Amino acid sequence: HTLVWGVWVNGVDQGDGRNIYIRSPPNNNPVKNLTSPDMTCNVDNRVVPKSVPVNAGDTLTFEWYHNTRDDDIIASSHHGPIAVYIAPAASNGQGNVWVKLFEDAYNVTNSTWAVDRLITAHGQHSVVVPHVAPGDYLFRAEIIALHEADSLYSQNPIRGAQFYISCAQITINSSDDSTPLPAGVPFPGAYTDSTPGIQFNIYTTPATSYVAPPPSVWSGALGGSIAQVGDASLE
Ligand SMILES: *[C@@H]1O[C@H](CO)[C@@H](O)[C@H](O)[C@H]1NC(C)=O
Ligand SMILES: [Cl-]
Ligand SMILES: [Cl-]
Ligand SMILES: [Cl-]
Ligand SMILES: [Cl-]
Ligand SMILES: [Cl-]
Ligand SMILES: [Cl-]
Ligand SMILES: [Cl-]
Ligand SMILES: [Cl-]
Ligand SMILES: [Cl-]
Ligand SMILES: [Cl-]
Ligand SMILES: [Cl-]
Ligand SMILES: [Cu+2]
Ligand code: NA
Repeated sequence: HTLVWGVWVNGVDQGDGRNIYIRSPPNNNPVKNLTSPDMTCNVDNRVVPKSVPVNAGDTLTFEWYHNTRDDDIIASSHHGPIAVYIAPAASNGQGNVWVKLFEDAYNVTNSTWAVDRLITAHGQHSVVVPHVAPGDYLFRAEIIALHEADSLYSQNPIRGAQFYISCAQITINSSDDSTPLPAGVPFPGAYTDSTPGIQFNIYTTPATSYVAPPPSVWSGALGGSIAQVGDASLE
């Protein structure tokens, strides 16, 4: 149960974005229905009044929280992967438009899931803004919690993978457009009951065997990481 508070750009806090530049839902409940329009940008998908200006090569950091800013972020138990996608704003997230910029699932050396690393990072994870066409974009951050993913929602609606989905409105100003955005996957649609990583038993299957849901990260992606970039208690 987690939500995005706002973003940082190059280590600078852009301020509380909730219902301002983040298309925030009313609470931290998960989305579970893989075929629902809620998979696109969560349950209150509408244009919000502001959009954060960035340039290609900038570091864009999502900052998540549970109940209040810089709290425990999400239950540590609730192990799973994190991804970030981009699409053009003109789509409103419809169609084959979502391109993957980042993926983290399980790290074998530290024996840590992305969710646990996120807690350590005080809710912060980042992508480097790619060299796409200048214009308006949606960046869709997605956390999948797997604690009930030994079942499928479609078969048992009281269980299933849990999706915490947040869309930020981002305006890319300076960019040479040298890696124009390729075709994307649809949400809903990309994830189905047979997709690797959707149904998994984290209690009995080794984490080293986990495979995150495709698609793979776009070759045009410029980087990203789960790591604290700024201190919320100060800025
Ligand atoms: C899941 O979403 C689909 C598409 O909107 C909808 O038809 C179906 O009723 C939903 N399932 C449940 C259990 O609400
Ligand atoms: Cl959770
Ligand atoms: Cl603020
Ligand atoms: Cl749902
Ligand atoms: Cl709208
Ligand atoms: Cl708060
Ligand atoms: Cl960190
Ligand atoms: Cl149950
Ligand atoms: Cl550039
Ligand atoms: Cl394009
Ligand atoms: Cl679908
Ligand atoms: Cl990472
Ligand atoms: Cu939860
Ligand atoms: Na449940």
